[PDB]
Amino acid sequence: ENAAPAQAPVSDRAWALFRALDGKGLVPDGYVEGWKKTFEEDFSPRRGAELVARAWTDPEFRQLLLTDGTAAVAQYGYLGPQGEYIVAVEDTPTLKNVIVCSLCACTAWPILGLPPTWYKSFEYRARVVREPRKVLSEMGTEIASDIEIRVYDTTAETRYMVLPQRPAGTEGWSQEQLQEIVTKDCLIGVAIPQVPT
Amino acid sequence: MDGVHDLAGVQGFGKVPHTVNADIGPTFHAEWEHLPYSLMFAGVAELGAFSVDEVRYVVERMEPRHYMMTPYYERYVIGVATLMVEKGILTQDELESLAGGPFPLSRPSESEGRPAPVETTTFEVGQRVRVRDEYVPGHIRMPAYCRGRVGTISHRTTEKWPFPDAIGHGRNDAGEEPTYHVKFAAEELFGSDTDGGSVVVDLFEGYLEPAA
Ligand SMILES: [Fe+3]
Repeated sequence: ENAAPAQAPVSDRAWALFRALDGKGLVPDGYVEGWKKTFEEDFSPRRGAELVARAWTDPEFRQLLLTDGTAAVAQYGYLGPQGEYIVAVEDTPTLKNVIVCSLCACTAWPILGLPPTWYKSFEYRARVVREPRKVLSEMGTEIASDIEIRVYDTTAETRYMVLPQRPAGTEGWSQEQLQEIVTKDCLIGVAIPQVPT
Repeated sequence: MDGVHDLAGVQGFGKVPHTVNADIGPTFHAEWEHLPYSLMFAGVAELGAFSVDEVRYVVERMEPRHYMMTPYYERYVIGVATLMVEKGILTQDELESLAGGPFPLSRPSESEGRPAPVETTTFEVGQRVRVRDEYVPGHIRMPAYCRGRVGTISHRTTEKWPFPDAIGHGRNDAGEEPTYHVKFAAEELFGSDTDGGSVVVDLFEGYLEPAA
């Protein structure tokens, strides 16, 4: 009949799992609370934005970020769980990069933040590998015909960030000013940094 | 495993539920949502009960209709719970007692996995490679769209990791391999039915062979 299995409320199941483990001494004091804090406060696309703004204003760092992403990220102390081997991929006037995990949700957590619901969606996982131009267009990003789109499928341990092109009209901006226009979606590759009118 | 989780290239889905830079809300949209990852880390790092690869595989082992109607964080809760039961740490009875109702788990594995391949090749940037035309019923980190396809090496990793097809089953023979960023032309993967340029897949050495 293709029907769903009967299930207790998900909150009840999730807390049951916690209580079953915690009741056996298997979860250290403050353990899940500590991870929650890390997930909410430390893992952040602000970190990736900082890296981009530095790369944009420092040719030496840009070169390091593109050749040894891990080393570059380590300078800021931003290595972490699901972000131990980093590769940054460079957008150019003829190339737009986009990241996905078609098999699940793999994402460079420490520098992009945990993946959002849309990135984990079956829609994004199925479609972006095959029709990235249409997907980006629907999301609000038009990529011209003479730009190649390259989709990176995060299938192993490499964790990716996009280094977008620096937009015109940002000449001489400070790192703080540049950081502001580099969003989570810019780092994933579905958005291009926007300069206010 | 040729499961429903191998979604790349599937046709018929609608719009991605996002427009660029739209508000995505808080990291967690419910008070339980930090639990799957934090309990996975307890299992991996504190208990040493399973690997992250085992978590990916147990989620792949969800009954297909169940997988398709379950949100991501819930799949993870189900996966971690299943692993805790399979490894003998918890019982399903105590989970359902604490939950106050049904707590169906992923299906048992139908494969014992496979070891890291004995015979592999160290590839160089610029080399042409073909993805081995192999079918693996257990865990594998090769999406089906690239099976048997030819591409070029863009990167060989400077680190090595256990072979997923082994460690995803908790085997002792996962060894270690580097992975390769293999660039495929869109037309190699989807013929005329793609609007893309290239796709780069991060493939373990043991999934590859020289082209020709
Ligand atoms: Fe993933």
